[PDB]
Amino acid sequence: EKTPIQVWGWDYLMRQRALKRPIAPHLTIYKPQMTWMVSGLHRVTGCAMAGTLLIGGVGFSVLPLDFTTFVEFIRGLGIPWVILDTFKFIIAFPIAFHTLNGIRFIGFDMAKGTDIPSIYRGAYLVLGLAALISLAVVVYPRWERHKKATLP
Amino acid sequence: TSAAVTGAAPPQFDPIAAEKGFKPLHSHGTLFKIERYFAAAMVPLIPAAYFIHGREMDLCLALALTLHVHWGVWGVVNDYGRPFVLGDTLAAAVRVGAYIFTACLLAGLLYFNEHDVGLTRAFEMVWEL
Amino acid sequence: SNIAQYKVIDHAYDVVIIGAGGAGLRAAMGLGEAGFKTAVVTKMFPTRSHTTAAQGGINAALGSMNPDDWKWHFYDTVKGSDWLGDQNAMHYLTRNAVEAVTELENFGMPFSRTPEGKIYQRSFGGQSNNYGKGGVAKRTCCVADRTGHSMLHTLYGNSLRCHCTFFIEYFALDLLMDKGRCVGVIALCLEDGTIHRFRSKRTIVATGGYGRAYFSCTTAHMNTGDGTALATRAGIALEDLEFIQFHPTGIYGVGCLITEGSRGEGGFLVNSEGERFMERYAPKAKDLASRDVVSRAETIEIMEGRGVGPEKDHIYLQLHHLPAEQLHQRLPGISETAKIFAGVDVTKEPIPVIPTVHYNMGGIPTNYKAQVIKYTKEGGDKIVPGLYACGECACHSVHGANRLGANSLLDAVVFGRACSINIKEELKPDEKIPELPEGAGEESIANLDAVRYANGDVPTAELRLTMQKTMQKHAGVFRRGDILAEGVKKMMDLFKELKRLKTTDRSLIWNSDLTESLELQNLMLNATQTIVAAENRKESRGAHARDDFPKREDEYDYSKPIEGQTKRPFEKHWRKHTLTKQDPRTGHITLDYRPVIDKTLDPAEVDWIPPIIRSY
Amino acid sequence: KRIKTFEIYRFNPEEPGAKPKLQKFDVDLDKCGTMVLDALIKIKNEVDPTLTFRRSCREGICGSCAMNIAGENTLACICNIDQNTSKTTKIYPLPHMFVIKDLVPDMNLFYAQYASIQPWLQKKTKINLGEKQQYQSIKEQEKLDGLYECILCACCSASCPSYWWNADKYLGPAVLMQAYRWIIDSRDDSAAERLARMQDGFSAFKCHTIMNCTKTCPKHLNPARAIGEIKMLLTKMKTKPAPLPTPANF
Ligand SMILES: Cc1cc2nc3c(=O)[nH]c(=O)nc-3n(C[C@H](O)[C@H](O)[C@H](O)COP(=O)(O)OP(=O)(O)OC[C@H]3O[C@@H](n4cnc5c(N)ncnc54)[C@H](O)[C@@H]3O)c2cc1C
Ligand code: HEM
Ligand SMILES: O=C(Nc1cccc(-c2ccccc2)c1)c1ccccc1C(F)(F)F
Ligand code: SF4
Ligand code: F3S
Ligand code: FES
Repeated sequence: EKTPIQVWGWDYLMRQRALKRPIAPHLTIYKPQMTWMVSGLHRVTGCAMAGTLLIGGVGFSVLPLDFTTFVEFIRGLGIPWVILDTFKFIIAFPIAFHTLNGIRFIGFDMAKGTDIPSIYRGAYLVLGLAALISLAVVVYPRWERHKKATLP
Repeated sequence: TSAAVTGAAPPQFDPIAAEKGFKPLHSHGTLFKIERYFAAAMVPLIPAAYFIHGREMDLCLALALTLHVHWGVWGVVNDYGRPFVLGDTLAAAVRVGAYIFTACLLAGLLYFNEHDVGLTRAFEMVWEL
Repeated sequence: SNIAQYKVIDHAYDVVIIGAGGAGLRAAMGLGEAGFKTAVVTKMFPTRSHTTAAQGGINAALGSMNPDDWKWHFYDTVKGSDWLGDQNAMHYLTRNAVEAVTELENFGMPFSRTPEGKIYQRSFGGQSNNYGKGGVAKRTCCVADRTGHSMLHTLYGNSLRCHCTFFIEYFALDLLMDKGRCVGVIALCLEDGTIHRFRSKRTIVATGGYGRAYFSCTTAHMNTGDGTALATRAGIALEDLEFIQFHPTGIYGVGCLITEGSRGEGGFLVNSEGERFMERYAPKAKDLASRDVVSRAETIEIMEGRGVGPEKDHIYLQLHHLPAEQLHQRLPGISETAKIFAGVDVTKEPIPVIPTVHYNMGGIPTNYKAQVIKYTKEGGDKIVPGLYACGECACHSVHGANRLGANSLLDAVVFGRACSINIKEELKPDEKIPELPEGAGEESIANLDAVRYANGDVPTAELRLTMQKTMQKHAGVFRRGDILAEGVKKMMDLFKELKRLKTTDRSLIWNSDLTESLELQNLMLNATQTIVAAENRKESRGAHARDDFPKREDEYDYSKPIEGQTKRPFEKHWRKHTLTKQDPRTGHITLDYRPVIDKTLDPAEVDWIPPIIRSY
Repeated sequence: KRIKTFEIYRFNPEEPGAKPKLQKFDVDLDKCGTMVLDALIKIKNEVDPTLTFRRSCREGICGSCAMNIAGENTLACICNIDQNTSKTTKIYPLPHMFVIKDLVPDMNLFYAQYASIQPWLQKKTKINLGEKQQYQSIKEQEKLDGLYECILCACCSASCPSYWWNADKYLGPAVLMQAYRWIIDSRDDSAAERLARMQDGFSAFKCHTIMNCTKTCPKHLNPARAIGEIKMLLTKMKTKPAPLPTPANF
């Protein structure tokens, strides 16, 4: 149940349709900027996790396969440690970035930090702390396993 | 020559003609508050679950994430599931499929925690690679 | 309409306004409020009209800064006109000034404020307290540096509340004339290429000026004098065209205006010597002298080799001696504009400025009630029934030979409202909406088609570019009888090249090639009349100076005491309105002259102000 | 001679079965003004008169000449041409709007929506229209700074993705910031009912704080903040102060 303008607004679309007027390009022409790439990312990550959780939760339930045989399987492939800690970085960074940038957006929702510098710092600080935290969570235990391997 | 039709006023919005019989929509305001508050309260939860694992955590993530991602995808569906490009009922199908996505997310999660390692234990094991 | 087919559409309104500037809207507001079925026809969205680009402000004796009397405003208004001003219309204006501007504030216009919480007023050119004897006045209400933007936006908003049905991006073509009566307008809707006739009881013309008749100006690209061209084609003589106002501080390279408000805050003009030279040309008022006095002052310093810059061919406006706080709070707009176009930090350098075309006190002659008129020697003032006009496009005449700063936005809101009031009361619900004569607008369409398809050998940009250049050279700040004579000659030749015109875009739908060519006919009408009217005025009054006729020619000589002389005949002196009448097809013009209404509206309320020497 | 090139989006709705196109144009930079509008005019006058675009004020105040230059939504008239003649500047119209011709977008929803916030002053106690000024302090009216200077150019509405996808329901940055300017106006008694027409989850809540609006605005204003501000009120995390009381000697 719409507002009167939202009704008017619909009928307007129908008119512009009827006249067969083109729609001026947008994604394909608009300059990449920190403002909307970050938002883009914030969504892309948020959704992919949900996606993973649905493809994950429903996937192992509807298959005879379980999680232990899956982890078992890929260790069996004997794949370099560097590549495997990259795949860990790619799992952490989504959760790290989305959560940090979540607070940022809760800021912007309350008018806090909406000037053009606060937008551009808030952006780098978040990509920073999120990449920092995702390396710190991948390389720390990998540096604490190269101690058991090689130390007394 | 000028042997022509009597034409009409162009389409044009009257914000006073609009104000007769219009009754305000139930306010979305209260809801927007709890969506965000809820997200704010999950800010400590993610780091909590880094340190503390096990079955009580697995359960509190699944409950929280579901309810958060329920409101997430509802907003993402309302953005890309537009009548002007899908037609009316296909767009409504996508709105319904949002509530399906929410209730299959949970079932699969609940399943995963009750008949498999759980969310935390699952992360442990890929970090043990 | 030979070489093509044209959809046409008929409407039926109580009154059709041609304009969505300050005047137009304010009129339309009045009319809808009073339950008329009003149409507003405008060639662009109303927010885009020139009013939006006004900076300085709007005059009213509010006494928000120091006690004021609307009669001192009335004084300055007439002095500024140089006694060409019809004092009745100046009376109406200044009297209703305080109400008009208060209405705006009540409409939600976000004015700048004082510590007491009232409307902030700034000093501005040409004005003074106690009938020229007091100091420098302070009655120029403003929204900082963006007073027109704010007034138009406010006006536009309030027009949506009062049920005017808007016909936007409709190019008005001609008035619909039924043997001396105005029954409507014919227009080309740009969106869909159709042609629209509007039938109406009244018609208000509110179409702004013709600054694009010159190579340099402060005006918008749309300022092409379509309304005066509308009236010319409808067989109505225009008035006072030869008074083109040159604003002193337009930016040098570009034209963009720097407000007079920049001088009203404290800024001043400076030559190559570093002299604040206005103290020579006007010891009392200095840089706040009337615009024409200042513009000439600048134009001399240039001619006498004290111009500033590489060519020594412009002047500096100095603002960096003021506080930075005050430059942000009072002049944020031009602070920015100077930055963008001149590459100047106004807090650290001067802005290069030069006298620039700006306003047209000429226009469609009316009465004090805003009813468009005709004039013959014998019959006199003869109104044109159904027709009204207001704003830059009109000649009430409240500015005579020199516009007072901050008096156009007033003229627009006062006489805009005056059209609505003066129609609510002569139009009564008995009178039904006129029917159109057969063949109505047929020739407008014939012209349209001829221009649209035309294949001459001179393109529509080139013919314009010289019309503008001819005007800058021959009809500028200082004029001489031989230069003007050659001007008229060269100009009358360009009126013939209009048959050899070349257009390319053949479309009906949003053809900005075709519409800029209708503008060029409309300019040529206005331009040719401006230069002949000027070439014939052998005096020097207000914003019109002849080198070869440097004195002001009035009935008496007002430099000596009065009693003792004999009043010169009307044919000998020049205190009178020039009336150009042009034949649209042949381009031939004829002249005639109209007496200045010296009486006020109400002798009781205020006495008329007899002419004196005009020195600031 | 420095010959700069422009790829300009073109479309004509009279050619049957028409399609949008890019057209290259070469322009001598030393025969031409500094700003991008100067080039469009030059090209229209000397090369292709069909080339259709809006303009009026030359000083960046009207908002007629809004378009997408070099990726960003800005006004052409205060847009300095990139003199690096190796690259080519791309000029499309305001994104995602139905086009009428070339660089001219049908701006009619944008206007209708501006009408729908009711952009005018509303009073509970019928005022006598010409009689006296309404009190407002400096501080009260400086709330209006950053807000009343909107020229209605639509750069920002046309840069917001949400508004691309949902122009019909979401009012968008420019109309919303204007909505807020009639809400924090101390002189406006209708703060209450104004928020009632953006209660729904689409009118104002479809702002997903992307921040494209504040970034692109050629007048250096900020809608993203005004929108953020509009929510609280909607949430009730905030309310509008009552007017400062008008002194009795006024
Ligand atoms: C840069 C600048 C600054 C100024 N500053 C001030 C100031 O501080 N104070 C002051 O008092 N005055 C100022 N003026 C003068 C004043 O702003 C204008 O003279 C006044 O705004 C004119 O109002 P108007 O409604 O008559 O015409 P405009 O406001 O010029 O509007 C003209 C309207 O007529 C319409 N129109 C034109 N031709 C056609 C056609 N063929 N068909 C349909 N519609 C048409 C246009 O579309 C537009 O809607 C300034 C002028 C300029 C140029
Ligand atoms: C831990 C703290 C978290 C916070 C503070 C948070 C905050 C937010 C916020 C504010 C939004 C809405 C932004 C917008 O409207 O554009 C959002 C959207 C979303 N979040 Fe979260 N989130 C968190 C964790 C998660 C997690 C763990 C998931 C896991 C799947 C997730 C999935 C989503 C999804 C799918 C959206 C979709 C809506 C959109 O992108 O616009 N979020 N989040
Ligand atoms: O659509 C969104 N980003 C999007 C989606 C698709 C393309 C582009 C895009 C691409 C290029 C330039 C500009 C925008 C941007 C988006 C992202 C986060 C929150 C809300 C939204 C939206 F409201 F639905 F618009
Ligand atoms: S906000 Fe900036 S961009 Fe959006 S309209 Fe007002 S001015 Fe144009
Ligand atoms: S670009 Fe778009 S969604 Fe909100 S904050 Fe800015 S409007
Ligand atoms: S035409 Fe006024 S914004 Fe450039």
